[PDB]
Amino acid sequence: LKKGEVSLGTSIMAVTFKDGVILGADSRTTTGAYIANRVTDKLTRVHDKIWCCRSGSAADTQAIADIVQYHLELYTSQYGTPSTETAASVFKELCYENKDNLTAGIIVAGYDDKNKGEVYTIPLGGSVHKLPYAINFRENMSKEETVDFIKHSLSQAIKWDGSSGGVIRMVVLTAAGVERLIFYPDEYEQL
Amino acid sequence: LKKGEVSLGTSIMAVTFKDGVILGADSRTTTGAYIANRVTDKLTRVHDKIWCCRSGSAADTQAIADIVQYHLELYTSQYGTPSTETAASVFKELCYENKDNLTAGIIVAGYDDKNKGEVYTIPLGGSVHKLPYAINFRENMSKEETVDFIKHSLSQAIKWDGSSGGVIRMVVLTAAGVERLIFYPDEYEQL
Amino acid sequence: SDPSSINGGIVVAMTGKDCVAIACDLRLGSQSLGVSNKFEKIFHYGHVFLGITGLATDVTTLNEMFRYKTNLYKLKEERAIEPETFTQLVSSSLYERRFGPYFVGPVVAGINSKSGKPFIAGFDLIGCIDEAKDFIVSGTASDQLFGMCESLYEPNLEPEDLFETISQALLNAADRDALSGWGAVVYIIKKDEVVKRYLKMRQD
Amino acid sequence: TTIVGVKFNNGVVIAADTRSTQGPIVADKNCAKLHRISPKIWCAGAGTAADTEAVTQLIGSNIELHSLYTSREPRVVSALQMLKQHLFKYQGHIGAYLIVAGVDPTGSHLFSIHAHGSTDVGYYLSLGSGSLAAMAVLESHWKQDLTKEEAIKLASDAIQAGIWNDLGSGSNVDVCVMEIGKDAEYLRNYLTPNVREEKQKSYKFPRGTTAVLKESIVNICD
Amino acid sequence: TTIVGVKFNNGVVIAADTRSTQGPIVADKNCAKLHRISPKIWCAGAGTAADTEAVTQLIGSNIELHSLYTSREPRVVSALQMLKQHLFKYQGHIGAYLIVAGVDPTGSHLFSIHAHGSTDVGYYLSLGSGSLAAMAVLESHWKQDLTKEEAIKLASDAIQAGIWNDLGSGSNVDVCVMEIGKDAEYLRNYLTPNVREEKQKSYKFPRGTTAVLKESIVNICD
Amino acid sequence: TQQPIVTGTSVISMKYDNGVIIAADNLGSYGSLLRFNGVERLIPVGDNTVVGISGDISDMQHIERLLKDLVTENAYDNPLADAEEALEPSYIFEYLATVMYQRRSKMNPLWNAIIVAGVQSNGDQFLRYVNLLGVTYSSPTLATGFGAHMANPLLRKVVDRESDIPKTTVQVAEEAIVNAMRVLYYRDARSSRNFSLAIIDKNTGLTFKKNLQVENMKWDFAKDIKGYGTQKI
Amino acid sequence: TQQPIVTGTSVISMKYDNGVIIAADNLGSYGSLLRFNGVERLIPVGDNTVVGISGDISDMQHIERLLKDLVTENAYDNPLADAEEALEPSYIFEYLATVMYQRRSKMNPLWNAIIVAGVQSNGDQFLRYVNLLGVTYSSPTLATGFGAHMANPLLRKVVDRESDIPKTTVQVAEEAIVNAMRVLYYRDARSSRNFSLAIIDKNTGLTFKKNLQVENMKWDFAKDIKGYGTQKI
Amino acid sequence: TTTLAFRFQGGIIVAVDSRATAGNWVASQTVKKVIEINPFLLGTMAGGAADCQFWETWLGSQCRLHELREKERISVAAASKILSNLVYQYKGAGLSMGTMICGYTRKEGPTIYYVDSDGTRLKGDIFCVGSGQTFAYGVLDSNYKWDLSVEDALYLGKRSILAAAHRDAYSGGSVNLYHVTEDGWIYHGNHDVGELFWKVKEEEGSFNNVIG
Amino acid sequence: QFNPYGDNGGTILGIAGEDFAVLAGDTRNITDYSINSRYEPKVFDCGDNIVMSANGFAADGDALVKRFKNSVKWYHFDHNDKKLSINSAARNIQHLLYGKRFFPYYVHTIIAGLDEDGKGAVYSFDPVGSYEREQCRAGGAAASLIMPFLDNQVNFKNQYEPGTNGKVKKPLKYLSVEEVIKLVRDSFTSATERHIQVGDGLEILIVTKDGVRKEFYELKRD
Ligand SMILES: [Cl-]
Ligand SMILES: [Cl-]
Ligand SMILES: [Mg+2]
Ligand SMILES: [Mg+2]
Ligand SMILES: [Mg+2]
Ligand SMILES: [Mg+2]
Ligand SMILES: [Mg+2]
Repeated sequence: LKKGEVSLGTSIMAVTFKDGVILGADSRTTTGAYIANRVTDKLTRVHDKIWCCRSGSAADTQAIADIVQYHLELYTSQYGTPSTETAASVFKELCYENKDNLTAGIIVAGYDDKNKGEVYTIPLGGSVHKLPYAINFRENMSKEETVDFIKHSLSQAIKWDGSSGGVIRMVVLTAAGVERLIFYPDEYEQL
Repeated sequence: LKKGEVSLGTSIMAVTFKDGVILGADSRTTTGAYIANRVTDKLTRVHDKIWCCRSGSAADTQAIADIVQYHLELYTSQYGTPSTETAASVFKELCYENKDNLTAGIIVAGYDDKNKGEVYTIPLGGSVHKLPYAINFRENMSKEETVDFIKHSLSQAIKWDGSSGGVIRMVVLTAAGVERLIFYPDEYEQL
Repeated sequence: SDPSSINGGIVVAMTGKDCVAIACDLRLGSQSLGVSNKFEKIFHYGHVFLGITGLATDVTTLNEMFRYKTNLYKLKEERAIEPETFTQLVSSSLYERRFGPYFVGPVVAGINSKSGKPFIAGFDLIGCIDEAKDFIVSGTASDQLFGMCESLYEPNLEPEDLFETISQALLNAADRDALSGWGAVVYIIKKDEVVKRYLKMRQD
Repeated sequence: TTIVGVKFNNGVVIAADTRSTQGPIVADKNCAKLHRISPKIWCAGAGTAADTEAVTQLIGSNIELHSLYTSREPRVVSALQMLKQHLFKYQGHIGAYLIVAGVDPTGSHLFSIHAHGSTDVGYYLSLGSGSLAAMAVLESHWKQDLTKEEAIKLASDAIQAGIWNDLGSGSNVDVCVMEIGKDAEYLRNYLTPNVREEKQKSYKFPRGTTAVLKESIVNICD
Repeated sequence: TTIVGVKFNNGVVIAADTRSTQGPIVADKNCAKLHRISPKIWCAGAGTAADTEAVTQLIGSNIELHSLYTSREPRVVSALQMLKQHLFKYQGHIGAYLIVAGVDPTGSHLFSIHAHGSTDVGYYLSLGSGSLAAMAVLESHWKQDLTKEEAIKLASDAIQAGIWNDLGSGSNVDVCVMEIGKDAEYLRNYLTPNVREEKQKSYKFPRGTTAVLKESIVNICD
Repeated sequence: TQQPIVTGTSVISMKYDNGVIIAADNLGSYGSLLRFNGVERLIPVGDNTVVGISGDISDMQHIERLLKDLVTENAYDNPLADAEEALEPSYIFEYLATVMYQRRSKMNPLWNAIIVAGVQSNGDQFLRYVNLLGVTYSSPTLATGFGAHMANPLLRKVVDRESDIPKTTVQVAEEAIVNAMRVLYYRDARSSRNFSLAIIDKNTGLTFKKNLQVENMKWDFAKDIKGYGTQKI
Repeated sequence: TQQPIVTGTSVISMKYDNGVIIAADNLGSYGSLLRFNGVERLIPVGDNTVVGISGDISDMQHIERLLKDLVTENAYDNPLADAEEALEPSYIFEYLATVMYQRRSKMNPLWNAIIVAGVQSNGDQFLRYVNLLGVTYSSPTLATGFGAHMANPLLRKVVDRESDIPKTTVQVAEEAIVNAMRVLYYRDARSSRNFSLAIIDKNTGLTFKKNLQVENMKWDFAKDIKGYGTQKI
Repeated sequence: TTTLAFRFQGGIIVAVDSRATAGNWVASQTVKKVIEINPFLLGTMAGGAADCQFWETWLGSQCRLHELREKERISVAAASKILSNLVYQYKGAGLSMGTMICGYTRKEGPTIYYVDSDGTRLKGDIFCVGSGQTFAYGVLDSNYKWDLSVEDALYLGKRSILAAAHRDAYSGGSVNLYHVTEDGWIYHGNHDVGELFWKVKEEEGSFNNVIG
Repeated sequence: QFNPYGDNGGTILGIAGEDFAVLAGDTRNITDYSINSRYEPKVFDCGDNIVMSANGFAADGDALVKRFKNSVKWYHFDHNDKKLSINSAARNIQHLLYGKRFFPYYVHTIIAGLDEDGKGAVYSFDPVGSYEREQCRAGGAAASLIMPFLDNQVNFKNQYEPGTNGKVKKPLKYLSVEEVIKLVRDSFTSATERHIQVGDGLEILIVTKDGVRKEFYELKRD
């Protein structure tokens, strides 16, 4: 991580559930002890129903996410809608081949109609790991339970970590469509 | 922390409850990635009903604990049984004045008949902090609940931290007396 | 800037049958430059012999020291010091300077005047005693000496045979070391006579 | 170095190898790593050889004086405490890694001490460059309620693991058994599995081979 | 430097101070930190002065050519993207910290760009050595649904906070207002609260004071 | 030579017409971790002085004991310890400032930034700063750490110079302080929502307020913010 | 030039009379954190080879792809791809060992330690090691990382030399491997209880065992241990 | 290492030692430090063994190609310059070389060029290179004359190496002599320093400091 | 930082006779204090009656041997199956080694065979390609222990004729293959005693006009 460059902390998560998948994150962005942005959107769209959670270098994760979005737009034009696995592969390919110059930790989450909700995590090294969730979870939770799980989890991260704070943003990916959720400090702090 | 010296990890806790106080810890001790001792006793007696939890440098914490035990033995001979607050003060006095040469994180826990169960934490800097517990807890828990709270908490620390492992040792401090508890991997892992 | 390899030199000691031998080269240099071909590294205090390799100033200093200490030992004890006792004195004296050591590799050799047993010993710079039946090596060509001694040496050699073995161990070791050589001396020590021979070796 | 300690029924046993290195060079092929602190308290030492001997002799001296002062047989905890406090004072600069064991009026004890001043308690312990090879054996074969003969076997097997598999350890196996109500028995060279084979040739020189410049008689007498 | 950007009802406004430092020395007391990228897209820049001008002119050039090629008015997102990709490519070595704002057929926009290539979206932003002084003001007084006149006030107040309290910022306040359906109005020296007071004395020298060795006429003509 | 471990962030303060105000959050951070949430960093000395301390917490607890021991020592053989020969802010300050400079001159500093706020016996306001280097200064507004960058600019809008002090009321001053503390919560990564505030008035004396919270925050506008540039959804 | 991030620890293996055994735990560590618990570090290539990899996980996943792509490429224009001209362990090894040495010679290594275990077409056992430096060696027992220090000594008690291989059965070999894995769980801080094990036999072929656990552990003696020396309670 | 080469009435004398060291360890005592570039040209080895061997062998190949193309013996000037221009290309990369390129032609007469890995190319009458160069220079300077006989000149070169071999720890083994004439070079044998020292001591009366 | 080199230990030895030549080397491969293999050959038959060993960093040694073997193969193709003389192979290896002058093979290389007159030949190389023909040469970790012994026994250095006042040297002479193998075996058993990296086994490759023969001998495993 370069000196003085904008950091995205590391409080992000994606959880699969019955109807699909939910991405969640805080909104804090730092430069040392200074909060450069307190209403950041770390949940980024690479395709209609494939989103990602960004951590580490803000510059690096933005540049990558932008490139991935380019590749999936071009993929879709030629070969039709891509899989969440395909999206994770492109992310990895970038994060792995440029591991010396990057500081990007990415969680890829998406919704297919065949594969349903999928979650892939891509840590610093450039490795890929398919999981049920990423950061007493159970499989096939309801939307309302998964929201409370992400809410309670990030709430605690914010409580103990100074690199985390602000609002809790969440994106719900289902066959119904895409739903954005937000939760303010007065709500989650006193949980 | 000196290079190659024995590290005590950091998975220790003390929790106050209705009848008194309980100290808890793992049993792992490392030298790099090598586990030097897997059945360590990090719960040490400085007085009949004043115990401590040691973290950081094993050599440093042992030398301090030994000195504290000396001071409280001499205190008792002259001025009668000391308070848990007094014990924490002696620890602090050592950890604070020799902060440049030490790497010791200590949790002091004891049982008076007036003050009941008390917990004091002494981090690296040499500061003292009196707390209800130290490392979703409720005040005035039962013995059985507090045991399950420590058990579940350390169990997770062991699960995710490689500096932690082995057995979970616990010491119960009450008006009844002193009780030693132990919990093996087959029990706590599958919680 | 390695004190043990500025001046250079070697010492080797061997046991035989009712005899011991100790030998040293004669070089003293300042790194590449050869300065003296008469710098003997073996000293004796009564019937106990001491060879010292390493930094020359410490070699000279320690000799003067053990001369000092053995002379007083004799005045008080009213008898000369034995090899086993002297060995412990050397170890004591060296570890006294544990955190500011003399850069030396001493070797003790002699025969016990009471029991008649041959005795040799070696030390590191902080006084770890290496007692040995066979042989002891010290110096800049210690690796070389270890190779020569380990192959050439055999037990219970007679004085006249032991002489040839230790002389050949030293000479051929010294010739594969740039900082050792320029002359050699061998002490053959029997219970009540000691012969000292200067060897002829290549002077390069 | 490879040193171990094993507790058994009525006592404790410690063992060690006999190699002393100087980088990649073997300085001593049969060195004694087992030290006597008191008659029934023995210490196995690894690390800096001069430090393990110097520290074990100093504490042994002070233990002897203490034993005379108190009119009592020395305790292992006394040796343990005096050692760790000395080592701690020098902050690891005295590179002594020790396994202390013995019997006293309180019972049989086994401890380890690291150069920095930390002590550990156990039924089986191992220290040195071959401690991992040895501990692999101990973790595989150790059990509760060992007999004297079972413990000596386990100990010497653990040391062998180091001799063969660790380059810093070699030569022979030394053992010392400290049993309760008995004199401690020091078994020097209990095992000698590394005997040098016969040489193919005798390199004894013909007399006169060596060239000589001068001869003289040295006067050692007064 | 102190630069800000504030969104309002029908547009966006950016402001900046006018001091240019060279260590502790003020090189320029009235420098222009507001840059024109396109007619209705303006950029406030902090950091390395040569870099903020060079990067804003290059992207402005490429935006003009793009506007001619596409027969369309340029967009802020186009400037934003071209800038961040250029800055990212040079890994922060081009020390340009920018606040980009403007109006296009899509609406009114406000962004910030850091030297490393990260962009941020907001209703109010501040960058530079006086960004903390300015943000303190913005966080205290900003609200949703500002008017043009309220936004210019908030912006110039935020810059003033930097002028007074930050040593790296000073002199005057520049503003540019970009409103929808209107021409962008560049308010150079909108505020001049640091006018130098009259000197106590005139240091105009008597003619002939200066000693002279030679004189000659220089030929500038052909 | 040290390095701080558990630290406390900004301490902000200002003068008003009849006295001084001082505030500081209840947090003890560990690098990036918000570990201790029950830390009081404002310490009253008598009924006329409050010392606010930022920096290393263990060194802060050392200074607490010095001040506590100072009060005890002043009462020795002193019949006027609760009157004429009671401790003044200027005495307490000069003591600490002496200690801080001595410690830095021994290359073993107390890793702190201190603000002594109080009211003198003659009714004059006292507000002075001292840090680990032994550097001292006084001003109508004083702040440590971030407070110096974010709070001072806000407080100086109220009291930009000495002549503005008589014009500033306690209600206005307290409002500026409480606003500043909210801004620091927004923008300081090492801050907390909970804080303490103290007022030393020449008429009403020392008022000490604990368990305060930052409130009336603005977060609603966050929902409209999407992506980092081009993203519409 | 790299630095590894998410890593995998020891890989242990040994030869027996009819084949080879290889094992490795299912963990991906991150400095000190036991983050990924579903990591398979044993990768079968065909029905006669298993490559066990320790070190950087991302570089391991790269090597997985290479081997997978090697099998595909070998089947091209090859009617005997499932018979005579099928991939051998010695082919697969030499490929990787070539790659590993090329990468270190470009100062951009694959931060791994690899053990290729398999059985050749003529029934011979294959067991060879290669690491990030391109260093290769073969032995009756091979291990990486900690396994080299703790496992090899145990496995060499079973097969101390080449002549002991025909005397060693699969039941004995598997027991030594499973014992070694328990010892590593006791003493390696970067290890897990869960692991995978593979056997390549010249008669019964490739047997791949997943979701194994270390069991029959000794922990009871811990209760008798109190303090660090003098403490009796 | 000690290498010397000097011009005189009868051509050029080249004399070198034979020792190679890796730290204090004496790797070899039988090293050939004179490179026979061709029958008419010699080169000395000092600095890097491989650098001197490789590139002075390469030089011989370039000299052979010159005389094939030009039908004339290459000058010492031209031969030396081919080498110096080559090592100058590699300047900074870390080559280590200190050599004397020696030859005797019609147009030049006996000629010596000191060539060096940082690009230096010097023509001269007497050159000495190596760890023991200073010892050899002393004997050379005090005894050198242009009108030396071939017999006396050969001994002077031999005696100068011996002086270095004695004092310099990193010089010794044996002495190799060469005499370079217009018709080519003539080898004058290998002389063990051990035997040579005692011989010279007795016959010359020098080295009284040493007991023999 | 990534260190591309390592030390795999081991030691090698090449002696040349009248009508034969031997190249020996221990079979132990090590890293630090661990043993990797007790039998890992590093002396190879490269064809045309040439044997070769590249001791030091095994990865570089294996690559060099592999390249030379391939160099022999292409020499046959390009030059009508001509036999590669030992002197031609030596010069070829110089070019292989020096071709990596600025990123060397960390190996001490020795080759043995017969020259074009049928006499025994041994060539030794430094890591960057300087080479020299010799009667006797040890290489690797324990070269310092072995080599002065060879000087004494093969080349009869420092040995003078008895009775001659150290005036007449002991005369040089060729040794038999049987006497040479004794010196090799005794060289390696002595080195095994005093060097920790040397042991396990000894493999000797003998080269005569008839071909290449092998001989193996056990060594101590500690
Ligand atoms: Cl961002
Ligand atoms: Cl401990
Ligand atoms: Mg664990
Ligand atoms: Mg020499
Ligand atoms: Mg200013
Ligand atoms: Mg010399
Ligand atoms: Mg060996």
